[PDB]
Amino acid sequence: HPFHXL
Amino acid sequence: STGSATTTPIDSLDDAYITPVQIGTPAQTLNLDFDTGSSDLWVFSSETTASEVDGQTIYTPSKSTTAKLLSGATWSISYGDGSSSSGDVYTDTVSVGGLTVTGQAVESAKKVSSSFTEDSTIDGLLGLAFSTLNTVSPTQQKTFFDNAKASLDSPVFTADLGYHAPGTYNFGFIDTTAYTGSITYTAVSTKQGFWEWTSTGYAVGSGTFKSTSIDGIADTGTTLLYLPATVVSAYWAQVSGAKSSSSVGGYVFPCSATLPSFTFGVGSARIVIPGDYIDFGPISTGSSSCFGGIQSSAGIGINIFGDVALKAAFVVFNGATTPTLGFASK
Repeated sequence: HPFHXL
Repeated sequence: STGSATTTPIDSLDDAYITPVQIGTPAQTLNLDFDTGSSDLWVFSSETTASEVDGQTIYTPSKSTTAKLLSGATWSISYGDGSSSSGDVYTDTVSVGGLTVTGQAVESAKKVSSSFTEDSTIDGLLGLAFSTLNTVSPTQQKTFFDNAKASLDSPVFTADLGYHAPGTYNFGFIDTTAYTGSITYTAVSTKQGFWEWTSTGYAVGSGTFKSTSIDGIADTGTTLLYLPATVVSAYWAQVSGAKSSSSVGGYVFPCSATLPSFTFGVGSARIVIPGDYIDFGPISTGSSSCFGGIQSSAGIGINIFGDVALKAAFVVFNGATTPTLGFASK
């Protein structure tokens, strides 16, 4: 459940 | 003035890390995702649409005696996730680990994406990139680190993320206790407003190190390691069964396989990510295909050193006018 914050 | 707060993974995959922060008077404790790749302090709130909050702790500005509307002030943010959040804005006293900052901009969500609603452990974000990125209009705000900097002993925070384990964010000092050997500092370009730096090459497992410049960002707010197609291809070439899937949208490998380590170059230094950090487990429950933690940058246009890379190092973000980025072994 990855995250890539701009 | 210093501050140390424990950061804790929100899942056994370490998809993200949450740190308790204290907002308002008296204090409301929210768990926020410290994001060195954005610039906005945003929180779920009393104004957030009730069909968009699912077990998250909200900030109620009306119970803070320090809280004040920034009239006319407004925010909208959009991530590489595709994640979205927006609303209005307050000033208030914010404390991280006992480091207190007054009149911090606290951007209260009226609106939040699916992705955020679904994530019950995250109460909002604390952005730790450069203030140029901050979203609030028409008057642009500063970040908590920028607000603290002058107060701090040293204008610096370190990142010490744990693998399957808590770690620490420190503000104002370098715990020489927490790393091994020497810190290697490297030049930061602020020009896009990222902790943007240039890595000196890579090795796959016990292979030869390739000297190649890899430009990308230190981002504690991204889970994975995102590297050019060339480098990522070299890595998986070493794992029997690994392939890029259209379906699942990136490299997967048979869960029974053995991940080689990944080495990245910081100056003449080297940081090895253990192959175990590169395992993101079964793409689906039950599945024997497993998700890799090194993926191609090709479709984002920036290379990201995300939690998979940072968790293997002790990282200093020197925020000193000539900002630098330090790496140590831990």
